[PDB]
Amino acid sequence: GLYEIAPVDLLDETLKPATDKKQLSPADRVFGWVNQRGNGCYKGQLRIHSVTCQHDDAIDDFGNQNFSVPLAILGQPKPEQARFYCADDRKGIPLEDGYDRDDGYSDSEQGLRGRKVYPHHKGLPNGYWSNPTEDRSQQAIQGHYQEYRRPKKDGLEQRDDQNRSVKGWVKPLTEFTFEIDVTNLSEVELGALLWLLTLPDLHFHRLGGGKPLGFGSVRLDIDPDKTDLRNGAGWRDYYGSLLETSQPDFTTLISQWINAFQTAVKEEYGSSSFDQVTFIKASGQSLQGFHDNASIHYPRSTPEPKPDGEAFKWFVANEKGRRLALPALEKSQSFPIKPS
Amino acid sequence: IPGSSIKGILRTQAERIIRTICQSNGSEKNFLEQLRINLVNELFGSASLSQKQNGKDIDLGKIGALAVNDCFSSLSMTPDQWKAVENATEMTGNLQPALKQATGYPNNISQAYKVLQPAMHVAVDRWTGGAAEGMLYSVLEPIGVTWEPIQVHLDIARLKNYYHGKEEKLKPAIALLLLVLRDLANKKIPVGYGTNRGMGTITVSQITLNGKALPTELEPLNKTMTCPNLTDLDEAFRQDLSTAWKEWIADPIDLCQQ
Amino acid sequence: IVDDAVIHIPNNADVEIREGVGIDRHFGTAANGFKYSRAVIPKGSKFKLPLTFDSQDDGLPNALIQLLCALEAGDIRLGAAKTRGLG
RNA sequence: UAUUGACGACCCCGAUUGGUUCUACUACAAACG
Repeated sequence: GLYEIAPVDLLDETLKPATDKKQLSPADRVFGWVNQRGNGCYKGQLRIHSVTCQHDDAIDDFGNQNFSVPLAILGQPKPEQARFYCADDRKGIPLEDGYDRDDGYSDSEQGLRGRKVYPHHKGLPNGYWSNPTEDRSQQAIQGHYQEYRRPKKDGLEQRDDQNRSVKGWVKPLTEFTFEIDVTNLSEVELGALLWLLTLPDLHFHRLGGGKPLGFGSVRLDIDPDKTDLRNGAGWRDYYGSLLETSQPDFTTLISQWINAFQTAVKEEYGSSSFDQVTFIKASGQSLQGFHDNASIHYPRSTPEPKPDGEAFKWFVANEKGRRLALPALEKSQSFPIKPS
Repeated sequence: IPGSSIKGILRTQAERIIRTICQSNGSEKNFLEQLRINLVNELFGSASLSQKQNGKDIDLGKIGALAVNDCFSSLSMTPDQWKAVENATEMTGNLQPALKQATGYPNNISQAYKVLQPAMHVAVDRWTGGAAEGMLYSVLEPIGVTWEPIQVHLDIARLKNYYHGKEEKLKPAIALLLLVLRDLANKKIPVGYGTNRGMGTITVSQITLNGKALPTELEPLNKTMTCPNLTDLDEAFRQDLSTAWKEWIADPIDLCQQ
Repeated sequence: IVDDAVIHIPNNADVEIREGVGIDRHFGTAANGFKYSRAVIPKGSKFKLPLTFDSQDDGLPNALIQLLCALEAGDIRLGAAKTRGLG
């Protein structure tokens, strides 16, 4: 069957990519925009540059240059799973459990679930990433299976054309420095950026590939001694002379800019608290990871990642069972392994 | 790197400095009007545009006193070696020999790709992840191409003619140019394609100012600078320029009108 | 007397085409209409200096010797886009 | 009344600006004490 509404129709016109210069949202100004439908483009006010690795031996040669870990299966996203990708409201609330699939992309008052994020894999034990050529996928070492590695079948590597393999990776605890050059950011636009770059402890960004498998969790923090932010008044002083002159101390203002951002979110997405705003609470849970120590892995009908990888049959059991939808991210609810 | 490109980035930063000081916006002006602002009209030049002032007819156009020369790499290829790259069809296929050939490392893809590196990029769809349909593209990033020095040429004689001979009127244009070079050295001016998208940042390790028959007060320009912040130029000279610069900022007249 | 001088492009390299764009100073992006291209003679290309001087005075003028010095110094520029890379 | 039973990759560039503005003959030698 075909659902009755196309997903584009379950997204509000104010959330679709911008079609003209006057509908540029904050990221379309900060990071820039090109119209996908006609004329119109804007150079982004934010430039990332000067990325340097500090560590010389940053790359995990797993043992020999020819070694390679076979890397789970990174499958393609399938939004046909309406209980995962469709929202019962344009607030982004999940579908209700127990309803038949036809309920999915069914009414214009349905919504999309919004921006897909890969929550940090909190609580991965010591040695989880260690010695990754070893097929520890079939034992619950400290309560987790080696979820990032394709299991062996019959004792041989499953280097099929569904998975990729990697000859190495950047080790954990390796460090990169990069710089952001910003232009004409307002205090909200700047405070939003600096909030991301000054998240509290154990908030982690997700980067690169393999994010469903736990890869690419990174901590971003600012180096204040190499940061030089001034408003246009402070640049008139800088360009006022060829002699050196005092830069302002931006560290007195960083908290003010973050508050300017935070109060704007409280005011436009009406809440008594900033942290209770649903996309803020959801985003926070993504960066922080789930607290209940349940493992993060694709749905399957068995604790172990069995080698044949029949992840589809959890969805079969769910269809005949309690037809549960993907829980709201800020609710931190785990799925059962038997959705029935 | 065309000199048209190095001149447009320098002009863009020069104009941005001028507009920043005067707090003068560029959003309402069309592009020909955006270009036409003070000091840059003499340094970088202005379009020929005859205008009736009042009975008298005047060309607003003047050639740039500032001229930039195309920049070229240390790295050369035979005309067919590059055609082997332009006409490669498979990134992991025939492109690999083409780049190994053209970089001069026919047997070290690693060394070859430390010079010219193919980079794949995706746009990731915001609800699904994965990749947006069609939005897969590749850049040949010249990550390790080495370049020749950029060569700019300021016709002091041409400026002095615009300022009707007055060598005292040079100092603001010189001051602007040194401010543009301070930004260039401080990575504030990226060059070329993709500057916001992983490319275009340069490191300036030396600027050599080398004028001939300069007027006696501009002669302290004859300097090899390696500090980005111009502190290799004599402070008494940088203060003299700063004084004339500040005098102009206080009243930013059209300095070639007399 | 200055004659017309044919340009010998090295080997038989074809003319290059050079793209140009005006970048809007507000948006930082290609200004509408301001997209252009210029055919340019490569570099290394040679042409004759076709000069004849009829002297009525004796010797050769100083100003003309100075000119030939500037040519050997490479100080004279020719054609369009002299500030923007060329000539 | 809900069973049958596991396999499988996709994306490969997309949108846009493509010229804009100025100079278009000027002095002459033939006219005029």
